[PDB]
Amino acid sequence: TLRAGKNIEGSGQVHFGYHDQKWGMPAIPMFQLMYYELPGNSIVVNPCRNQNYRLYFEMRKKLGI
Amino acid sequence: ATRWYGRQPGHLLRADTYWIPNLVSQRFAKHQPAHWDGTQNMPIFRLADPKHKDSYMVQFR
Amino acid sequence: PKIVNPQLWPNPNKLRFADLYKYQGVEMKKINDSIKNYKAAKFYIGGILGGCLVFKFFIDAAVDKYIFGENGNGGKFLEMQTINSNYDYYYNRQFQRMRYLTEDPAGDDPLQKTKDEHLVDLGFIPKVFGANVEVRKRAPHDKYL
Amino acid sequence: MNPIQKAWLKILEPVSYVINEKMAKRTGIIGKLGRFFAIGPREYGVHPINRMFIFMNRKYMAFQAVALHRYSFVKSLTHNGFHMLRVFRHFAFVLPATVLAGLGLFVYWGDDNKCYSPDRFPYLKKRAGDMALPLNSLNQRTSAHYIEINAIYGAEMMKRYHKVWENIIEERSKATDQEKKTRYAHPSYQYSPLPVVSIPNVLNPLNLQ
Amino acid sequence: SNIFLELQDGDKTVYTHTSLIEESKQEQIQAIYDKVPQWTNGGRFLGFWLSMEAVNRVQSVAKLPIYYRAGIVATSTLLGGLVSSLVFWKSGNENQVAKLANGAPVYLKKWEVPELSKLYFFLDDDNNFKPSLNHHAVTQGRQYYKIYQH
Amino acid sequence: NSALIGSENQSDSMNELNTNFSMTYYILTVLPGKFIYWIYEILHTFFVVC
Amino acid sequence: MQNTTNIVHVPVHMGHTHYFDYIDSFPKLKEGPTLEENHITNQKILREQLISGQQGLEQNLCLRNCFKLSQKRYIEFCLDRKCGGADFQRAATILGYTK
Ligand SMILES: CCCCCCCCCCCCCCCCCC(=O)OC[C@H](COP(=O)([O-])OCC(O)COP(=O)([O-])OC[C@@H](COC(=O)CCCCCCCCCCCCCCCCC)OC(=O)CCCCCCCCCCCCCCCCC)OC(=O)CCCCCCCCCCCCCCCCC
Ligand SMILES: CCCCCCCCCCCCCCCCCC(=O)OC[C@H](COP(=O)([O-])OCC(O)COP(=O)([O-])OC[C@@H](COC(=O)CCCCCCCCCCCCCCCCC)OC(=O)CCCCCCCCCCCCCCCCC)OC(=O)CCCCCCCCCCCCCCCCC
Ligand SMILES: CCCCCCCCCCCCCCCCCC(=O)OC[C@H](COP(=O)([O-])OCC(O)COP(=O)([O-])OC[C@@H](COC(=O)CCCCCCCCCCCCCCCCC)OC(=O)CCCCCCCCCCCCCCCCC)OC(=O)CCCCCCCCCCCCCCCCC
Repeated sequence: TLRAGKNIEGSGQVHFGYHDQKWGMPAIPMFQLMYYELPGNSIVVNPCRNQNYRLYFEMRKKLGI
Repeated sequence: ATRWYGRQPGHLLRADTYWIPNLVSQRFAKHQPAHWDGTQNMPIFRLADPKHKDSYMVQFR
Repeated sequence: PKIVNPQLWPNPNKLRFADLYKYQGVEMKKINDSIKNYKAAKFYIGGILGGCLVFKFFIDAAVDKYIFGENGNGGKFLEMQTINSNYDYYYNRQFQRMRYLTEDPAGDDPLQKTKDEHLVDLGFIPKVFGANVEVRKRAPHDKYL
Repeated sequence: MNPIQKAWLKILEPVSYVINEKMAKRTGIIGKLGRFFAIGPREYGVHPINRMFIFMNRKYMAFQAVALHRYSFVKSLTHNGFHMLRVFRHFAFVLPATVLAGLGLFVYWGDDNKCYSPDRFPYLKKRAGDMALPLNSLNQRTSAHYIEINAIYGAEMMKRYHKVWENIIEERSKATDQEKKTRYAHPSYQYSPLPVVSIPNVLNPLNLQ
Repeated sequence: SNIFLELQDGDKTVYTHTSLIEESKQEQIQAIYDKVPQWTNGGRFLGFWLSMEAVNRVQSVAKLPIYYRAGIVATSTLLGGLVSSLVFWKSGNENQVAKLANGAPVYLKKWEVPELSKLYFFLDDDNNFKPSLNHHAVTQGRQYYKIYQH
Repeated sequence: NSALIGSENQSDSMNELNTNFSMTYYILTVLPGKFIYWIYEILHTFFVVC
Repeated sequence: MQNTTNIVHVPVHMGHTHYFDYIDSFPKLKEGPTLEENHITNQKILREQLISGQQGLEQNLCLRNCFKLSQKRYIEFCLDRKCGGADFQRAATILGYTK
């Protein structure tokens, strides 16, 4: 956020002013069943990317491969 | 411009064994073919946004 | 191999003090017992590697079958499926249009923009325009979301 | 002792002679230095890591024998061998399957070893210098085709521009000062000759082709 | 419906794909290829029944090694399915699929036959965002061989 | 913050007028009642889960 | 100003559920055809386009590639050099850029 052009006074996420805070997940089963941390490995490239390989199969036949 | 580009939601897999409701419900789900419509943004999964109806259980911090 | 001894102190007699000279041998005896197992496993491990080399040629043909398919037009590699219902799909599409139409207030710093007091002193008097109150923001086609 | 330590001794045979025979028995700081770096068998030379594997290998292997040594679920179905009523026979192959899956414990460790990581978001944060990125970074991308095709396109066309650039300079060299100052000039320009001066016509200042 | 067809244009042997045929007829073709195993499996039963009825009731084959008796039933089983497949195709089906392919494009070589579900296309903004094969990377065209007639 | 020692969360009701409409003698009447119900919730839980 | 502040231009309905905050529905959301229906619908367009829309295509592609140029003077040069001496307004009508 600093590199993106936003200078930061203070530190942390315990916002003293008029902002919403997000405390850490309470380490008790009640909250551990409703919530779970974001797994970065689940953010993926859309598989539509693989449909671009259709161009390759057509060019290969056009060139007689 | 940077904030705007960042709200364009990313793609998040529906597969989830961490939430016990999905751990059970997805065992009975039927995977149907998603026929390509000519785009690169088909939301065939859930979206990586806290306000999505299938991602609200995830903690974005 | 012979070890050089500075001879600063006399070593104990092996006959009178034998336990002091034993640990070295039992350590190598352990390693030798391990080597007997490494050698005895030459055929078991080799048979596996031989199977990997044979299995390698079937995987090559299955990859081409998986990617190119029957007639070189594409195989199951181009297939993609989903568990989302029809409502879930059109909900996500409208979720994309909403975030495309989700802006933040105040835009960027006007002080980082060209001043009207400066254009005057440069030779151009800007013309003041009115607000366009008749335009409605809408999302583009799905292909651009 | 192990073979690797014996190899060091053969290599350090002359060093052992200098430090032990000559230095170690000298007085003063030269002796303290030799007796300190004396060469021989290692005091406290055991390797705890190697010993740790041996312990965990033996402890986990005894668990494999218990989990794998089970009565068959198949043989208990006929009610003719050793098992008439076994209401939990369907649990017989749970631990064996669990132990066999342990062979992939290290092969599949972490996220990158369970998928093609370049298609996952964490891979990007690593290529950006372990820097946090917006979650939609995998989508806001320029076509890889354009980047590589345009790099070839631009270079292939520069080769054709170099040839055209030569014919233009050649044809302009045979042009009069009047033409090279009136052609492509503004209509409102009135040509006025300049004093003739000697200015070489060098294509490439550096002696290049 | 992903099926490659082999049609006879007189002396030529041409090839096509069901994806190149209207969906109204793809169902009629798929329904034909769905009745083949029931005619194949059905014929294997007769060849297995008639063979078992002969190697047992006829006291000339029953007085033979079991290996010879088992080979007849095994040979008659799959053989009864192949015969059923021929009667299924040759009767009125092999000629019907050819009729259902009337109007479809054909090709001289199987390698030239495209799968419509595998072709690349884009949504043309200049044509109401309709799907188009004539994408901005196209050069020449498709240029199939001919339209099938029967 | 009324239970914190040297609180620095001055924006969390520390510099605001915070009254209520509950019974007075809070630590003698209200606060014990919250602990009484607490003991009921946990005793009813132990007896049930056990 | 609040960091988690967003201005939305289309209606949204938020869920009134405990411990969760999300958009559960969009007012007046119509479910279009399924992916399998649009697929079949598109196959019919690609099929007719494959059989009846391939003749005279090489000429139209040259016109389309010429009209993707930056300046008009280069388009005219592209048409005269690559499209066999085609007219600017005559090609714009073929492509559908004329009113
Ligand atoms: C070119 C090749 C040449 C080929 C010829 C060469 C021939 C060489 C032969 C070599 C010998 C091969 C070894 C096998 C034969 C040996 C002969 C013999 O007598 O065996 C006795 C032998 C003696 O027992 P043992 O020595 O004491 O111990 C044996 C085991 O260690 C432990 O024994 P166990 O009995 O304890 O293990 C039991 C285990 C054995 O492991 C398995 O087999 C796994 C089974 C999992 C699948 C079970 C399917 C259940 C029914 C499904 C029905 C639908 C099917 C549809 C399938 C569609 C597929 C998409 O199965 C179970 O776990 C039982 C419980 C399973 C859960 C039951 C749940 C039922 C309810 C489910 C309801 C949900 C659906 C409801 C929907 C309702 C809607 C109507 O027992 C065996 O059978 C050994 C088999 C062990 C596996 C060996 C495999 C070796 C590797 C070979 C390659 C792999 C091939 C196998 C593929 C199988 C398909 C995946
Ligand atoms: C890579 C290659 C892969 C190849 C794979 C494909 C090829 C595999 C081949 C498999 C067959 C190999 C074995 C065949 C050679 C057998 C040669 C032989 O010597 O046998 C006679 C031999 C006679 O012994 P013997 O004492 O020395 O004979 C002295 C005198 O002849 C004794 O004097 P006798 O007067 O007392 O005569 C006794 C004789 C009497 O023999 C007879 O009279 C023949 C009667 C047979 C009637 C079968 C038709 C029944 C239905 C009739 C219905 C009519 C009424 C209702 C009509 C309503 C219509 C809707 O005994 C019998 O043989 C009767 C056995 C009855 C078997 C019934 C099995 C029913 C299965 C039904 C499903 C069939 C599916 C076919 C699959 C096709 C599609 C894949 O007995 C045997 O060796 C038994 C062999 C084991 C039986 C094999 C049959 C299958 C058993 C397992 C069940 C599998 C069924 C399939 C289920 C699949 C569905 C999921
Ligand atoms: C010649 C004659 C000369 C003399 C004639 C005149 C004599 C004097 C006549 C009296 C005139 C009226 C007095 C007016 C001045 C009051 C000034 C004052 O400071 O009062 C503040 C005090 C608090 O009021 P406040 O601060 O203004 O707040 C206003 C609202 O309350 C605020 O509203 P809120 O709802 O928010 O408040 C909640 C409410 C909560 O609701 C309640 O009121 C709680 C009630 C639960 C307890 C009720 C049972 C009490 C009696 C049990 C004993 C039964 C024994 C027999 C059982 C027989 C069964 C059939 O109130 C409280 O929380 C109060 C908590 C503070 C009191 C608790 C701690 C007291 C310590 C007790 C230890 C006693 C040990 C002995 C020590 C003796 C020396 C100090 O006022 C009173 O509590 C009035 C007390 C009246 C006495 C009631 C009967 C007591 C009987 C005790 C019998 C045992 C001793 C036997 C002696 C026998 C002698 C013959």
